[PDB]
Amino acid sequence: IGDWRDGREVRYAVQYASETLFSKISHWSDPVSVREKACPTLRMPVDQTRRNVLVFRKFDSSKPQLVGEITPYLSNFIDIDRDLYNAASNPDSAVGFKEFTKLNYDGANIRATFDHGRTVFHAAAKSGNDKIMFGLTFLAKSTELNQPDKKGYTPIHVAADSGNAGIVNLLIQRGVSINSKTYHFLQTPLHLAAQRGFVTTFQRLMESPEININERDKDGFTPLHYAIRGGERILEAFLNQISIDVNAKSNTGLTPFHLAIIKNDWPVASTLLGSKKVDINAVDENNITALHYAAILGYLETTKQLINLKEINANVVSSPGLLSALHYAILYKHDDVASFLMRSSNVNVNLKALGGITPLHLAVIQGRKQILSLMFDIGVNIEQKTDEKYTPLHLAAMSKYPELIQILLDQGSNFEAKTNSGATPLHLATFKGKSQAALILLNNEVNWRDTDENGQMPIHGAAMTGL
Amino acid sequence: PFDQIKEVLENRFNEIDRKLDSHSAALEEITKLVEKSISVVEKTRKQMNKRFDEVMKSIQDAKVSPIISKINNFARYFDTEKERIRGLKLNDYILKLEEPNGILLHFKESRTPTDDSLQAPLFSIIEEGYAVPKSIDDELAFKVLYALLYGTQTYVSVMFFLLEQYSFLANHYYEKGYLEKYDEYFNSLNNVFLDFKSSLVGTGTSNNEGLLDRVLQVLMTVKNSEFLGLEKNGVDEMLNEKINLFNKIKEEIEGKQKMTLSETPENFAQISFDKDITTPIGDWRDGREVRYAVQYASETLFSKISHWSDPVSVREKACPTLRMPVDQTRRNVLVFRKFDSSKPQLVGEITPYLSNFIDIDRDLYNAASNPDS
Amino acid sequence: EGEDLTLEEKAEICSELELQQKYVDIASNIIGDLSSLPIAGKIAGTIAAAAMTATHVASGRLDIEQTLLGCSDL
Repeated sequence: IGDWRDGREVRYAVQYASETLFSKISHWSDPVSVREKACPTLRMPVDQTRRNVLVFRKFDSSKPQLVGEITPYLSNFIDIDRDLYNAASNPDSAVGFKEFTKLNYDGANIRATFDHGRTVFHAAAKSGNDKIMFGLTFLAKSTELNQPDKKGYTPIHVAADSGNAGIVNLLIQRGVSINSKTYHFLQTPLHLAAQRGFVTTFQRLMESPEININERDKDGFTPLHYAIRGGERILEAFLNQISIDVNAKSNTGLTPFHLAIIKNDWPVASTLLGSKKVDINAVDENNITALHYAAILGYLETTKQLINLKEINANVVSSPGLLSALHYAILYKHDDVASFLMRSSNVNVNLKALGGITPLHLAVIQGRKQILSLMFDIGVNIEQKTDEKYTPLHLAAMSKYPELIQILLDQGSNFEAKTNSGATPLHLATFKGKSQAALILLNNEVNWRDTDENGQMPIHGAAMTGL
Repeated sequence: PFDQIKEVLENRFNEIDRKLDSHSAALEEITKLVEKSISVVEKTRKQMNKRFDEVMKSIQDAKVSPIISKINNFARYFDTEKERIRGLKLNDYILKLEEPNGILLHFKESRTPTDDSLQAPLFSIIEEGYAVPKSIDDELAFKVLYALLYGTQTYVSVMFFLLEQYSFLANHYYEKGYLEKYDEYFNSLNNVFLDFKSSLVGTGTSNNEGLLDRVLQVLMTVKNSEFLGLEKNGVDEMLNEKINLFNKIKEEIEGKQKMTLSETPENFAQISFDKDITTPIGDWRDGREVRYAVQYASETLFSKISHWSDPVSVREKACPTLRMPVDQTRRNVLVFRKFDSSKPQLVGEITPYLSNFIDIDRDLYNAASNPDS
Repeated sequence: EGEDLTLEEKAEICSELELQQKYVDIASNIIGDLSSLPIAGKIAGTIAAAAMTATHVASGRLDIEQTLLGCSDL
C-alpha cells in the first residue's frame, strides 16, 4: 500500500515548527525494515521546551516527505496520515480508490493539510480521481469544498488547471464557489482553463450558472485576453458562447486584438475576426492601435494581412503628439514596412504631426536612402515647411549623416532658404559643430555676406566651435 | 621509413572518420561559421609563426621580456596541444577531451600547467603602452606591437577551437543518448561563448573591457602618428591588413547575439493510466519510477531539455497518458522518458494542437527488439 | 555668453552609447509607473513589455534637437 513495499527502508526525523527563524532537522533515525505491516505508530516523549514538532519521513534515500505535526502533550503519533493524501494523488484509479477506502476504514484524517495547505480534496482534484471525489462529496460540507490553500487555490482551481472535466462536473452539481480568485493574481478558474487551452473544462465551467466570462484580474485582463495562449480551439469556444465582451479593455486599454497583433501570429487574429464583432480602430490610453504596434515592431507580414481586404483607418494618430504609425515605421530604421505603407492607397504620406512634422523630415533625420528614394519616385513635394519652417535641406545639414544633403543637392532644393532667423543653412551649419558636413557646401561657392536677425555671419559660427 | 607514412595515414583517417560520424545540421552550421571565421587568421598566423620565433630572440630589455616570454609559451603550448590532439582516434579524442585538468579546462581561462597565461600580459601591455614609437626607430616597440598582434590572433583562435570542440562534444553525446552530459556541455559552450564575447567586445564597452577595440585604437593612433612612423612602405600595408582583418573579425563576432536556443518548453500538466495493460511488460515493472522531459525540435540550433519531472510509481499499469498544454510558440515538442537511473530514451513527438499523448509507440519498438521471441 | 555651459557636453550624452544606456534607465524607470507589464509578458512574450514601454516613451511631443544627436532612437 502506498510507498510501503517489502524490502524497503524507513527513516524519521524531527524539527521545531518555528514561524520566525530557521530551525534544524535532527539526524535521521536508525533503519527500519519494511514487512507485512505498513502503518507504524511512534511513541514521542514529551518535549522539554513545550513546542510543536514537525515529523519528516524518508524511504530508502528517496526525497523526504512531511508526515505530521505533534503537540507537546500528545503521545502515540500514528503515521496513517500523508498516505491518504498520497492515495488521492495516485495516477491509477482503482488502486487509489482501494487505498483510500482501506485507510479511511482505519481512521484517516480527512482534514489533514500537506503541501502548503492542500487538503485531500486538492490532491483528488489534481489527480482527477472521480470515484473518491464522488465519495467525499456524498458526505461533506461546503466549507471544505471551497477551502483555499496558502496560495489561494481552491479545489476547483486545481481541477480546472489540471485539465480534468468529470470532477469539475461533480463540483458543479454539488455547488462550489466559481468566481473565487487567487492571491496576488486574482485569477478565476476560467483564466487557468484559458491559459492552457482546455476545451472540455471550459464547457463544463460554462454549463454552470453564476459565472461571468468578462471577470477581471489584478491588471484588468479578461479570460479572453488569456485565450491568446490557446491557439484555435479555446478561442472558438470563447466565441461560441452568448455574451462576450470581445472589445474588452485592460487597465492600460489593451484589447485581445492588440495582444494577438503584438504577439506576431495571424491565425488567432483571423479566428477572432471570424466573430464579426472586433473593432479594429480600438485605441490605447495613448491612442495606439494594432497597426501602430505592427509598424513599431516591424511585423510586415501581419501588416500586409491587416491593411488589405479590411476596413481599417491608417490615418489614426496618437493624441499626445498627433504622430502616425508611418512615423513609427520611419523611426527606429524600419525601411521595408515603411516602403510598403507608402505604396498603399489608403495611406496619407503628407500627414502632419504636432509641431509640423512630416514623414519626409523624419526620413531625412534618420538618413534612410530607400525611403528618400521612394519620396522622389512617388512625387511628394520637397519644399515641405514646419511650424518653425526648417526646410528638409536644413534638417539634412543638421543630421548626423551629411551624405544625405548631397543627393538632395541635385533634386533642386534651394540652399538660400531661411528659418525664422534670417540665417542661411551655411550659417546654421557652423553653429551645430560638425566639420566635414560643411566642406560639401563650401565647394559650391555659397555667398558669405548674409546677415541673420541677431547680426552674426558665418565667421562667427566657426568661432564658437573651432572648425 | 614506412611506419612514418603509416602513422600519418592513421592520423588522416582518424580525422576524416571523426569529421564524418557526427552528422547534424547544427554541427554543419557551426563548422561552416568557425571555418569561415578562422581560415584567414589561421593562415596568416602560420605564416608569421617563424617571424615571431625570430622575434623571440630579438628582445633584450628586462622590463618587457616576461610579456613576450609568456605569449610565446602560451602559443607553443596551444599549437603543440593542437598537433597532439589532431591525429587521435574518436574514442581517444573523447577520453583526452573528457579528463580532469584537461586541455579544455586550461583553455577556458587561458592558462597552462606551467603557470603561463597571456590575457593578463595582454591587458598590462595595453595599460601602459610600450608599443608607442617614442623614438625615431623604436624597434623594440614594433616588436612588442607584433607580439600583441600575435597574442590577439592566438586568443581568437583558441576561442574558436574551444567553441568547435564543445559543439562537437555536445552533439556527440546528444546522438549517443546521454542527456545529462549533453546538457553540461551545452551549458559549458554557452558560458564560454558569453565570456569570450564579453572579453573581446565588452558589455557595451563602457569600461573598455574588450581588447579588440583597444588594439584597434592603438593601431589607429600609431598610424596617425607621423614623426613616430618609420616611413617604410610595408608598415602601412601591414597595418592596413591588420585593421581590415580586425574589423572583419569584430563584425563577424558582433553579428550573432546567441549561439544556441536557450528557450525551455513546458512539461506535462497531468498524467494518468487509462489503458488496461497489466505491467510485466517492457521496462514497466513494479517498484520502478519514471521521469519525463520535453524539448523544442530545432533543425538549425541546439535546444535545451527541461528538468525531469517528479517520479511516478508503476503499479499494475504500464502505458500512461499525458495531457500537454498548448505551446505558446506553436512548436513541435520532443518527449524523453527515463526509468530510474537508466539511459533516457526518446519516446515521441507532440504537435502544438494535440494534447492527449500516449506513450505506447516506443514500447512496441522495444518489444520488436526483444532478444526473446 | 556663459563659459560654464555644457551644450556640447549635453550633445555628447545624447550621442554616446554609454549614455544611451542611461536613456535605457529612464525607459527602465517606467516599470514603477506601470505594473501591467509582467502579465503582458506571460501572454504576448517579452517583446510586449518592450513595445508598450517604447510607445509610452514616444507618445509625447517629438523634439528636433533631441532627435538630431541620436538619443531619440534605441
